[PDB]
Amino acid sequence: EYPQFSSMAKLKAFPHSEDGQLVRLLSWHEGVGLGGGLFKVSTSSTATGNDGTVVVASNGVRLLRVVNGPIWADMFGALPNSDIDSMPAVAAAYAYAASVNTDLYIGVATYKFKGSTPINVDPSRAGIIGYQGKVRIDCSEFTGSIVFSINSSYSYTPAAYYNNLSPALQGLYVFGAKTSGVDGLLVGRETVGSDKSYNGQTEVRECTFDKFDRNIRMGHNSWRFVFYKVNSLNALSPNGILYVPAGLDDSGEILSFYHCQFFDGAGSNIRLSCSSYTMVFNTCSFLNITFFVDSASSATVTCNGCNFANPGSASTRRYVDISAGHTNVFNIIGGSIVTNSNPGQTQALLYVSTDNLLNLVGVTAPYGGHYQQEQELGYHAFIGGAGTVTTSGVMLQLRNGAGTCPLHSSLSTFSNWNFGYGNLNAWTVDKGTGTSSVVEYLANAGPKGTEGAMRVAPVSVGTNVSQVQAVTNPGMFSMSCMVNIATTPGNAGQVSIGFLDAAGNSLPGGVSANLGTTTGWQVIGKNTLRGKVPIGAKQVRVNIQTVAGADVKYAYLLCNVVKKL
Amino acid sequence: EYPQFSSMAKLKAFPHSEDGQLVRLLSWHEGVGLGGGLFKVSTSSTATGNDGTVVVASNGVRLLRVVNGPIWADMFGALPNSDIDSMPAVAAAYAYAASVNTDLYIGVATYKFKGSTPINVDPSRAGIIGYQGKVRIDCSEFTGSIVFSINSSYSYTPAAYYNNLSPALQGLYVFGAKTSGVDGLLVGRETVGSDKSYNGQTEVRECTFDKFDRNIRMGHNSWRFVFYKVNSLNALSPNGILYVPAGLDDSGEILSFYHCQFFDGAGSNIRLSCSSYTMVFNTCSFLNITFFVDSASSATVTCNGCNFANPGSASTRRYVDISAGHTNVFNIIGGSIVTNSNPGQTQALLYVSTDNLLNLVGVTAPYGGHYQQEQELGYHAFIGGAGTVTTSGVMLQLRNGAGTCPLHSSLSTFSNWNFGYGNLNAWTVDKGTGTSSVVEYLANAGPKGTEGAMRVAPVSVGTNVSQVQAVTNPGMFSMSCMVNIATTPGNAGQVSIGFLDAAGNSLPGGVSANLGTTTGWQVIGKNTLRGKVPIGAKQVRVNIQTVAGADVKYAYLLCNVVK
Amino acid sequence: EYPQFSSMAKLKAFPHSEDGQLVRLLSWHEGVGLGGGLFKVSTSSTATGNDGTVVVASNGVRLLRVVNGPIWADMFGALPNSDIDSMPAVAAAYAYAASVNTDLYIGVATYKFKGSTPINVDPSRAGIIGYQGKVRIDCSEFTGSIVFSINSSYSYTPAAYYNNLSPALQGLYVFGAKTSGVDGLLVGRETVGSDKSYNGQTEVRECTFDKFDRNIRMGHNSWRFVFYKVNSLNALSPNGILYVPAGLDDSGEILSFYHCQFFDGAGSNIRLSCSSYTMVFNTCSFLNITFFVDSASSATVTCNGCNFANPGSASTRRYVDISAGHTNVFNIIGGSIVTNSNPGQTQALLYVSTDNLLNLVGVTAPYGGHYQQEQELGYHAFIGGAGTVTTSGVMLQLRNGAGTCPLHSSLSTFSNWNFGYGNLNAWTVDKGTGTSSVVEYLANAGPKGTEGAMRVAPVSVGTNVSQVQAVTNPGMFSMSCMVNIATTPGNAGQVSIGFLDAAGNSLPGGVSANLGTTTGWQVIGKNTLRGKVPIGAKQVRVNIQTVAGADVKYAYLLCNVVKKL
Ligand SMILES: CC(=O)OC[C@H]1O[C@@H](O[C@H]2[C@H](O)[C@@H](O)[C@@H](O[C@@H]3[C@@H](O)[C@H](O)O[C@H](CO)[C@H]3O)O[C@@H]2CO)[C@@H](O)[C@@H](O[C@H]2O[C@H](C(=O)O)[C@@H](O)[C@H](O)[C@H]2O)[C@@H]1O[C@@H]1O[C@H](CO)[C@@H](O)[C@H](O[C@H]2O[C@H](CO)[C@@H](O[C@@H]3O[C@H](CO)[C@@H](O)[C@H](O[C@H]4O[C@H](C(=O)O)[C@@H](O)[C@H](O)[C@H]4O)[C@@H]3O)[C@H](O)[C@H]2O)[C@H]1O
Ligand SMILES: CC(=O)OC[C@H]1O[C@@H](O[C@H]2[C@H](O)[C@@H](O)[C@@H](O[C@@H]3[C@@H](O)[C@H](O)O[C@H](CO)[C@H]3O)O[C@@H]2CO)[C@@H](O)[C@@H](O[C@H]2O[C@H](C(=O)O)[C@@H](O)[C@H](O)[C@H]2O)[C@@H]1O[C@@H]1O[C@H](CO)[C@@H](O)[C@H](O[C@H]2O[C@H](CO)[C@@H](O[C@@H]3O[C@H](CO)[C@@H](O)[C@H](O[C@H]4O[C@H](C(=O)O)[C@@H](O)[C@H](O)[C@H]4O)[C@@H]3O)[C@H](O)[C@H]2O)[C@H]1O
Ligand SMILES: O=C(O)[C@H]1O[C@H](O[C@@H]2[C@H](O)[C@H](O[C@H]3[C@H](O)[C@@H](O)[C@@H](O[C@@H]4[C@@H](O)[C@H](O)O[C@H](CO)[C@H]4O)O[C@@H]3CO)O[C@H](CO)[C@H]2O)[C@H](O)[C@@H](O)[C@@H]1O
Ligand SMILES: O=C(O)[C@H]1O[C@H](O[C@@H]2[C@H](O)[C@H](O[C@H]3[C@H](O)[C@@H](O)[C@@H](O[C@@H]4[C@@H](O)[C@H](O)O[C@H](CO)[C@H]4O)O[C@@H]3CO)O[C@H](CO)[C@H]2O)[C@H](O)[C@@H](O)[C@@H]1O
Ligand SMILES: O=C(O)[C@H]1O[C@H](O[C@@H]2[C@H](O)[C@H](O[C@H]3[C@H](O)[C@@H](O)[C@@H](O[C@@H]4[C@@H](O)[C@H](O)O[C@H](CO)[C@H]4O)O[C@@H]3CO)O[C@H](CO)[C@H]2O)[C@H](O)[C@@H](O)[C@@H]1O
Repeated sequence: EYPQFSSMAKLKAFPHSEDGQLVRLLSWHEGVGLGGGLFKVSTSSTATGNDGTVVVASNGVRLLRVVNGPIWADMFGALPNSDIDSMPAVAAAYAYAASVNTDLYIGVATYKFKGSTPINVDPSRAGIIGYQGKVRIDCSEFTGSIVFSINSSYSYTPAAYYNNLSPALQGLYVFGAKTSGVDGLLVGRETVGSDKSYNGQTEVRECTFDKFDRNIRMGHNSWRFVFYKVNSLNALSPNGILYVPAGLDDSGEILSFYHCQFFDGAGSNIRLSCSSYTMVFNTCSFLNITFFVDSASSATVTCNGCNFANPGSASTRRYVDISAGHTNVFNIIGGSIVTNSNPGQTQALLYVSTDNLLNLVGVTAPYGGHYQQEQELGYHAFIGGAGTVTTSGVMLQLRNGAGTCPLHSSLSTFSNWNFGYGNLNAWTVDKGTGTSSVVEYLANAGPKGTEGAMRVAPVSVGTNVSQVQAVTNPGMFSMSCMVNIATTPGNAGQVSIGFLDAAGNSLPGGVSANLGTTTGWQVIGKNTLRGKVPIGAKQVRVNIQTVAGADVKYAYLLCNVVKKL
Repeated sequence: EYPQFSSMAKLKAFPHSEDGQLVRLLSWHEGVGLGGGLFKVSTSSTATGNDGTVVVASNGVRLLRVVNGPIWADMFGALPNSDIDSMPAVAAAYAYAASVNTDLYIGVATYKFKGSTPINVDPSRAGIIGYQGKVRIDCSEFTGSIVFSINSSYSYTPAAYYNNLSPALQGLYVFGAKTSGVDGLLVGRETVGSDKSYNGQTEVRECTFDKFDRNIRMGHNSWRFVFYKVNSLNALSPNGILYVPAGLDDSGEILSFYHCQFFDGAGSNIRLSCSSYTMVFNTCSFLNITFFVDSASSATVTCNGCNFANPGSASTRRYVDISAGHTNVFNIIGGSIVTNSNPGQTQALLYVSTDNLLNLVGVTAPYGGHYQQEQELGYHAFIGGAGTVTTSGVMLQLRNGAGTCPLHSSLSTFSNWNFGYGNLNAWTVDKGTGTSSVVEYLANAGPKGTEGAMRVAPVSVGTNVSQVQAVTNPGMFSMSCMVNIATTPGNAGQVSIGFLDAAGNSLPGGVSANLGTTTGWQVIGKNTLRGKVPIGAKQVRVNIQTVAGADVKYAYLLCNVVK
Repeated sequence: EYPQFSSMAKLKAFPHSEDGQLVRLLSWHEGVGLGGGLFKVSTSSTATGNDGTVVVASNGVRLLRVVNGPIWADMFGALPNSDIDSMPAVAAAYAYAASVNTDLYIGVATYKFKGSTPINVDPSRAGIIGYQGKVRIDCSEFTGSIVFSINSSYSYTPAAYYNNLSPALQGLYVFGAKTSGVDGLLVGRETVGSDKSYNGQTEVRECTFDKFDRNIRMGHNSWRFVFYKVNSLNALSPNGILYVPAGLDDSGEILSFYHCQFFDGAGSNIRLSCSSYTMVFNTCSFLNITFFVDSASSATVTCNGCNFANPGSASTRRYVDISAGHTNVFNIIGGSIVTNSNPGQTQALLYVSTDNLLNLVGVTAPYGGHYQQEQELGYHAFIGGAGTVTTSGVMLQLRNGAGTCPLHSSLSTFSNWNFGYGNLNAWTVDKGTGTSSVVEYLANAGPKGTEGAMRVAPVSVGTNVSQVQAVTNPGMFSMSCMVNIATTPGNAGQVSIGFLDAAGNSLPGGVSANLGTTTGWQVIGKNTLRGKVPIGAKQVRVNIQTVAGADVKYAYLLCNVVKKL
């Protein structure tokens, strides 16, 4: 039987003398019953004392803890469900665990982290694991720059062998008080080191970061981190849900997020600003936040099976805003985009700026009666910006009673759709026998007063303006037009879309929209100019018919036939 | 030294009196050696006894277990490999574990769950973890409606912070005896609550559900659950592998399945019936089951890198059947579709109904000599239904010795391919010096007797029916025709496919099929009317020519150029 | 209180006699403090002793270890941080663990595996888990054929119930000394069994395999294994990073890799040679290695959100080489392709052979000034081989100052682009008034001397050779030409690309490249013949202008407009 000691204090005070003897510590703190274990006496060891796994008695004799498996924080005097600052004990336990390439467990309970000293996790040596349940790390009184950083101390080995073997952080709810200047998690390094830090294959999993300034911020050497079941919400910074600043060194390779939830920012968002940066999000959700991309160049974001939505929010914030730079690519593959009603969606929820690319694959474009994107764009479409959009396997909501809209200018079926030619070329104008009829291009005459429009004022007989383009099945389509009836003696006309085969035979599937009699700029086509491309179609023809005696302006004649583009 | 007690019974019987004293329980059950630990005496505590972590001695004094890490079921008297019902002890241990936001471990062994009382896991509080190995939960004698449900007790906090921190279920083989009315796992809530249940980020991993009525069924509040390495097999219900019923409240956001296996249903299948429901399957396999989607609208299922196959099965069941509703989308991206031989595949293995969409990306369409889809469709193609099919990066098996077939009517190269115009518009008819030979549209004369056909009976000189459409390289093509020869002297004629340049000159790569001399409706083109689109092609031409003395009906001239 | 014994030896030596008595083993090895636990005396057990969980005392009485949870290797006398061969104790502990369907833990430490006896993990019964941290399994002195194999003992059940419930291997750095004939991990069976082995749902996670002959090799029954955070590097075999040999039985269903890193092979690579084999790589990276696919038929590899790159390498090795077979499909969806500078990239980094297919989706094609692919291909393009390439949502680096290049021959905008017709068909020749100007096809006259070229030698007035093809928005393009000026009186001419709508109206977005005056074969178009397709474009026209008095050969006029119409 091994001699027994009821507390770490009693273990240290006893004049141990039997080299090699095993002794039992019953508890670190007297009367608690946690943090005990077996220790081997070594009278000759000169190992450094740490009051946890290497204990120096008052006579200098060492007691060396026998550990099997992970180090536990209570071995260093940490206590569960305590008001005392636990960060010193966790930091000391972590320093030791890292020194022997062993993970650190924190027993499930609540903890408070106070002070201002970050814990720097070295993923090549040891992770910190809340074990096991809903481990709560209250950092509301912490005043340092970052609570945790994760960054390797090695430039190559053994990081290339070890980072992947265990997570760097697991099982922790880490939260602040939205104090300015206190970030939650730094992924990588604050400043550029003299050598690189080999961080690839480091995992953060089953953690929540909440109520920091930036909850999660990428630093230098942020490459091939993976995140599983990570939640980030309710940060202070406009960029606080997840921030990738510009100018990072040795960063950007396949930052990966599996089933992560980025949400309820209450003004905080995701912003990717670093060039040459590649991120992959699988089955993630982006809720009540915007995903900004303003990298100078070469950002590639791939969202596979993700959701973008606004649950319970009246905000007109965008979902994805690729706003600057060139050669930036954003993929939405599968998943969903959900647009619950709000007082009026007055800007595009997706935006892709010049020289950038937004790709939609296998996803349904939503529609809602509250859509009012023309307030921003001048016309009724889902996506803004002068970049490029592609579609593959995209579904339109062709049976939505409120309507459907085209997705983007870059998918325009018809040439000179916005009268950007500065004339009516590409359009066939047929005034018929109306010699007094007038059809004219007008500059600064569209909805904004800054764009071209086509004015049609027929006399005696109606005027038809039309255009034909090649089309093929399979496909689905939606068109919107901006129309301003100045005067009309009745229904002012109709916009129609029809299909022909190669032989010129008219096919089923034609649709039309009456213009009515209401004056002023209005959207025509929402629940009328839409449908499926009929099998056998080889041409699509748009016709704008204006009746005799009417005076109507047309702008932004935007049809999209969605197919693989 | 801490005083020691050899059993929970002895711990409770002792007249504890020293407030604050630590004592050691050696074992819950006498002589077993499981479930012991340190306890702290509290003479003043009024905590409720649970015979596990809060023990009330016979004199009223409390003993409070010191726990570090998860709660274990043996702390409440559960025993491994016992014939006694373990569900009460696990349920009591779980109630406590959940009350202190701590997961519950069940030591690896076999357990019997009897009775009829489900365990309701609250993923915002605590999961149940089989630790660690092949933990066997025998529910063959359980008679309740569900074994496990998983549903948060919170509408927002702390669920928004906690659901993701640990799994709800891990490491368990949970099985029944296929008793009607006994389901395995309920994902969410049976009925609509007064407020919502915040379930997002809840995980089920490394579990098998087997031999229930419905193995896995979604309830209300089924949103952002994730499943990893979950197996579901051999259920009783036609919908028993995975069932998402219609009409769920607060459900449908990104239900996610990673490397899950849905298989060997022996009559049970997957069915998604809820509208506005979005599911993602990554490297899953669907084996010897059908994936049905009949949501009224707005289902989106994305299968990335999955396999659909029929290993060891003679069944002609479909693989994917999007059978009703509108605005339903099913994506197959990468992965594989495997069609082992059976006595005859008499219906299409993929089906997409009107107003729905089936997208194929980066996957190879298989072919097998046992394919007989015409028995359903009237004609030889891989996919059924009046919906829309798209392809991107799809490969055809052009060098499959048994043949190749077109994929879908919605990809038809040619106009009026099925004589659905009600006339021969879009088709060029040339008998040359056409006098006494017969070429006629016949209604209700095709393979099923309900569709149009074209009859040709030459006496004079042969007839050519032709059509040209634009095409571009690169591409792969396959055509099937339905042909009915009544009589002919020798070879009855040929169907040919040729390619032209922009100016109309013929290119290499043309193919043809002899009609032969067998009578009755037959498929022409399987291993003949297929190939790669030749370099320089800008037009594709189909030509049907019939010889003197033959009398032949033609129907369903279906070419697909994929790429 | 339970009687206590200080070592396994002392436990065995004692004359136990009281059936049912619980006794405490303090340590397996005297004085260490590891491997102890409670044992129950059993006078009725006739179980075979294993010196771990079933102990036979010197009088024959059995002592049955009370275990809760996994078996631990130290229960069988394994020791941490020891230079004794630990493989026998681990193997004995594993044999027992599998026999009771319980996983085996190895306490985190370093271990040496010597000898030549593999451990055959049965995933239907038990995994081996390094617990928990950077567990180091030194196999440098092991001389057997494989260190670990993973293969089920069952043909159906309970493998169909059990394989998925726990990993087969977790948390281990397993390494050799690059000895020929010693592989690290065999996935499945070495030879075909008479019955199948049901391996689906078996996981290997958080392991590194390093410095073996083949680090990871697929055997028979290799189906529905999943790998998470697995590293494979620095193998000896040319195929040693990951090898899937031809001829495997019962194999190929959805072999799945999540966030795995395949890298730094120093001559070792990935090779997929088995037919009817389907692999999925999600957020993996392939670094300083080639991914070879030479399956006879029906390989399907899907890479979602992966990176292919050459960090720190001067090697001109390919990234992906689909080199043989037919009906092989390789998908690159999202992620990145990175081509750091080297002395000159003289072959294509992607190659797809005849009858195979390489699909690019939502990824940016890189460009670098060191690109010299024409040394292999004859012309300046990114991808080699006579197979097919498709694009969907692909971005070109249109603003890269060094240039941009077309991707592949199969995406050629223009017909007879390589003069492979053996004539000048599809090209429109306009000599103007200069009738004696020479425009001719020349065989074996291109850059390699084995391909056709077009010689243009105008007299008096310049000659224009042109071609028009259909195009549509959305799109972007890059063209390269091989040009050989023999003689010229000045700037030899220019190549230009312009866009028209369906009605023949000219659009913005035209580009041109001067030929200059330097003689000899050169690439024209790198930073000139590129751009975005204008909205409303329905035709693209290339024109090659050669001035009077110039004598120029043209070859390989390769434009790619992505997506190709
Ligand atoms: C305004 C609007 O956009 O309406 C859409 C619905 O239109 C309906 O047609 C009517 C028109 O709106 C009316 O204006 C009028 O129009 C008539 C014209 O049609 C006619 O031509 O001319 C008439 C004049 O003479 C004119 O009056 O009447 C029509 C007919 O009534 C329907 O089309 C309806 O479809 C539904 O019903 C039809 C049918 O019975 O005919 C069925 O076929 C459909 O299956 C059925 O859906 C339209 O509803 C949308 O339908 C889409 C498919 O076409 C579907 O994709 C879409 O659902 C998506 O969007 C909703 C809202 O964003 C999502 O719902 C959310 O889901 C979340 C979970 O993911 C959940 O958390 C959300 O709850 C939160 O938010 C809600 C909320 O209000 O949004 C709150 O209530 C909660 O408190 C909060 O927690 C929410 O449920 C869904 O997931 C997504 O798929 C349908 O909206
Ligand atoms: C030669 C080369 O390819 O240059 C490309 C850059 O061209 C620049 O233009 C200049 C030309 O090169 C010059 O030739 C000349 O050209 C003139 C013409 O412009 C004019 O019209 O005609 C003249 C004829 O008379 C002609 O002389 O001058 C021009 C102008 O200066 C720029 O275009 C440059 O872009 C950058 O600057 C522009 C700008 O300010 O105008 C910005 O708009 C861009 O945003 C900015 O990038 C070109 O650089 C590339 O730009 C691409 C976008 O267009 C971008 O995608 C690409 O980056 C990719 O490739 C690099 C290299 O592979 C990747 O970088 C690596 O990233 C790794 C992590 O993923 C990292 O680990 C690597 O580091 C390791 O390896 C490196 C190494 O490179 O070997 C080692 O050094 C490290 O130690 C090691 O750790 C590496 O950083 C990047 O990730 C990927 O996205 C840009 O290279
Ligand atoms: O094939 C060769 O020529 C040589 O290949 C190996 O050489 C090793 C290789 O250069 C290794 O590169 C490291 C980087 O140093 C490290 O920064 C990290 O690089 C990533 C990069 O993959 C990605 O694109 O961008 C991220 C930043 O976003 C960047 O961090 O990992 C790679 C791969 O491990 O460095 C070691 C040490 O210098 C080299 O040894 C073979 O080992 C050589 O033998 C071989 O000659
Ligand atoms: O930006 C704003 O306007 C406000 O944003 C936050 O508000 C919180 C947000 O409304 C939160 O919504 C919860 C839902 O209550 C919950 O049902 C769940 O919603 C999912 C939904 O994402 C998906 O589309 O469909 C599933 C069902 O399939 C549905 O369950 O999650 C979301 C996100 O957490 O509710 C809380 C509590 O009411 C709101 O506070 C900010 O918190 C506000 O400050 C901000 O003003
Ligand atoms: O629906 C039916 O007709 C019958 O379905 C079940 O029958 C079971 C099924 O045939 C099961 O197949 C096993 C294979 O034996 C096994 O090799 C493995 O197959 C995979 C295959 O999915 C994939 O394509 O290729 C890999 C190799 O790369 C291959 O290993 O798994 C499947 C699915 O579990 O075998 C059992 C035992 O013979 C059958 O019982 C029902 O159980 C029957 O009741 C039903 O009649």
